[PDB]
Amino acid sequence: QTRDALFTAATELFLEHGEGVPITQICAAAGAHPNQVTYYYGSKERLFVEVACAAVLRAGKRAEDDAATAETVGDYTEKLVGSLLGPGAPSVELFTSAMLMTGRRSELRDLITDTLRTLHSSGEVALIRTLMRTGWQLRAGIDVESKAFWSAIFGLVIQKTATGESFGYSLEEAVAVIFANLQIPETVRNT
Amino acid sequence: TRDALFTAATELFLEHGEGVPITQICAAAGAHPNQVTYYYGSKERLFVEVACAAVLRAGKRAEDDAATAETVGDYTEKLVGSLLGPGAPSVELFTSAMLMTGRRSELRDLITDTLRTLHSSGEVALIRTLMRTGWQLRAGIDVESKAFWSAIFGLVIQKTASLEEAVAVIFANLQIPETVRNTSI
Repeated sequence: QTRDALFTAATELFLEHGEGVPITQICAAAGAHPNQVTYYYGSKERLFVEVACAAVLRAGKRAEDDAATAETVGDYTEKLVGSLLGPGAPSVELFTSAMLMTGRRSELRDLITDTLRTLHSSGEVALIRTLMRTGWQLRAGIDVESKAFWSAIFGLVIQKTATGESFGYSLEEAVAVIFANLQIPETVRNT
Repeated sequence: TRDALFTAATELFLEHGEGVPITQICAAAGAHPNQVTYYYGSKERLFVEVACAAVLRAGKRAEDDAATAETVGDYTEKLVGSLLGPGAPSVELFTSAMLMTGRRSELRDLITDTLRTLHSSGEVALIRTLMRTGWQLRAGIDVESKAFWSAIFGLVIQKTASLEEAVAVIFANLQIPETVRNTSI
């Protein structure tokens, strides 16, 4: 309720400006008292990590969702990768910032690790299954193929944002690296 | 003694990340806080400079560590083993530096120069590794170098919260056949 008001304001402000957004500005945005932050989240860092985790989960589902809408397979893949690298990029990028700032606070590491396992499960059952059932051959076990897909996504988002989408990491170029990683036969793509 | 600063900042950054206070760096190096504005202009520019140097140092260490490999797959294990092992802190710092550029040209230009170095050296190591084998990479050498580094940055960041898995990732993304992996170098 105020929980939700905080979460939304936090989400918008963090996605735009990163972890340095003062709490008072989130609270001003939410119509919340700074006390509700400590009540609902225990700390700013914990709000930030939860926001970052929900953002990337929601980004991954949006990509999978937008990909399910249509055949073809080449097109499912373009849609899925194009979503994560384009409109979902600030969410992936926040979650990368979150993974970097959680050294050893176990609270907080557990949110990260749970989020990572879910992204990786999600990739086995959406992308990698979409490929296998339409003809594509695993090069490694399905778990590893999901992780190869996700760590590419993380590294492409990071370098794309740092380079300002150039020096080899424009949107088109980053999409093409995922295509080269998957090397999906033309016949499979046309399904 | 820019270098006292650079040295102290590199150890403290590597260990604790960008939040290390600049006085703490100045106390480790016996410099005065003025010296940082002098030689670097900002703490962030010093941070970015240190992280850029650290990751280059890590890549050179990785190539050193892999230079005695006997086979392509041996080579890859040592290369990756090094970036995700001894070099992981330096890679993690450079990945932090990439996320904080804040659109500042002085900072982006350091990052992009450094990425270009890594990637060009990656193209060169890739082709030099595979020379003997008569096996040809599946996509363009430039695309392969990006796929290597994107994997590496994306893996190192996770470990932060398995080398066998990491090597298998590189193997898959590149589709290097088993017999190529076993081919001598």
